[PDB]
Amino acid sequence: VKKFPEGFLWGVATASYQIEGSPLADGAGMSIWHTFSHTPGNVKNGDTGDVACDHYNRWKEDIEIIEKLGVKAYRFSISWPRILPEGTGRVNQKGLDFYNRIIDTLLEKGITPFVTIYHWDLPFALQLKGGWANREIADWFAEYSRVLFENFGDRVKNWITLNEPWVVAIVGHLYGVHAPGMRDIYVAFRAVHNLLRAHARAVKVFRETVKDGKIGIVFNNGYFEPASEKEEDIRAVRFMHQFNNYPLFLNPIYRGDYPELVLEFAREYLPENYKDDMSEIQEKIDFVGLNYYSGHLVKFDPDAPAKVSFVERDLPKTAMGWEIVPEGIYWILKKVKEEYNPPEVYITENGAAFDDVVSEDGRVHDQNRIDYLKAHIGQAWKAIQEGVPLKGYFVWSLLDNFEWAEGYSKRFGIVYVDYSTQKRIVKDSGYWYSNVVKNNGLE
Ligand SMILES: N=[N+]=NCCCCNC(=O)[C@@H]1[C@H]2[C@H](O)[C@@H](O)[C@H](O)[C@@H](CO)[C@@H]12
Ligand SMILES: [Cl-]
Ligand SMILES: [Cl-]
Repeated sequence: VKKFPEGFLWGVATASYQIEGSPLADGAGMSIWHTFSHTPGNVKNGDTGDVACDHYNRWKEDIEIIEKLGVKAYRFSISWPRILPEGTGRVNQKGLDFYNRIIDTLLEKGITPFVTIYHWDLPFALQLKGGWANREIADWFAEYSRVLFENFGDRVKNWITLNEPWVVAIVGHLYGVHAPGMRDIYVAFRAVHNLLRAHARAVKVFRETVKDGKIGIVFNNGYFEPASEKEEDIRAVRFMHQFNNYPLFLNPIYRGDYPELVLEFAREYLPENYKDDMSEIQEKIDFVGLNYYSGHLVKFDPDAPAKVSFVERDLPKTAMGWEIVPEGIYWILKKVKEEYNPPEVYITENGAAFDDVVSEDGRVHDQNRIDYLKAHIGQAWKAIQEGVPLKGYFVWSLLDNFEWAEGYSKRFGIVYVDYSTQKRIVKDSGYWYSNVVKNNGLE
């Protein structure tokens, strides 16, 4: 038996573009994901978020799935261009009406909402003016954040500013694989900096607008291990963890500068007087959300950019090709405790894509996702026993959804979605997870 502490929060998560559909309904502006996904070559099979799971219409059913399973929290995101179609200015009252209903229904069913302000659907109008690359995004971001705090902050007490600013900056502006689809390292390191400026302004504004709330920020994390015991590979790891994981952002938030290795690689790519913004950046946060999926073996390589390369291993992998290493989640949780000692941590997303099929019985037998989930939950349990202040754990995702540049070829849900019909079927992992929730852990 591995029983979690009293009042531990068991959650599921989603993001707005991945599940809602109806991106230009009821007054909404275009986002950078509507434009990107409508560009040929960007997304496998030419999928887009145009219909998705049609949550825009099916929300009440989907809430009803959460309640029926007895899951107690629900992290979802808010689409900025549904709220402000031009990014700033006139409010789209029908965008508010969409989220108010959701939120009211969660509250009447006893489900604690956790709201992500930004999970990648930047308004297109703001992209035309530089998007994340423009220092003025901090002000666009605060204006937008305040509309949300003012309209929902009476009922929503648990807030996340950014989902995975590493991904927004680096995948969106250096690799060019996510919206806005750009490949320029100098812009990329501007976006990193500006996401920090933006976060910190929203938290400021949070303190002036919400009573009795908590506000945090979410980071992607991988478990980097070294390829040999060479000090060069052990240093490859130190760089990967500083660059790709939470420190890239927590060194500034808790220390007042970028991490050391990061600065060795990149000082030239960051704005001139970047350090002048650091004081404002240390606006006090209430928690750290960690997202965790996979592990990577890493070596020093001088040919490679940033002098590091990945090394394939023969471990089980998911449909994404992600090596499954459940002790990574224990390690990231001990390390964030040891490094920056935040007063509260959540696991804001953990889960896995496998090629789910429906059987002749009309069920989805996904023991592969149960195995994955059990091993990670057991590992998180162990981190709590060792003193990590882990307050909750959210499964990515409630529903099969639009998996970014992968389209609908990758199914991460605990609820199967037939896209022909929009039928929801609860997977075996959904039923399992429901009993984890009931028993407050593993049995
Ligand atoms: N090198 N490197 N890092 C690249 C991998 C970073 C992890 N982030 C993501 O892929 C997105 C994040 C998002 O919250 C969610 O909307 C996505 O559905 C999941 C993907 O299943 C994860
Ligand atoms: Cl528009
Ligand atoms: Cl600028």
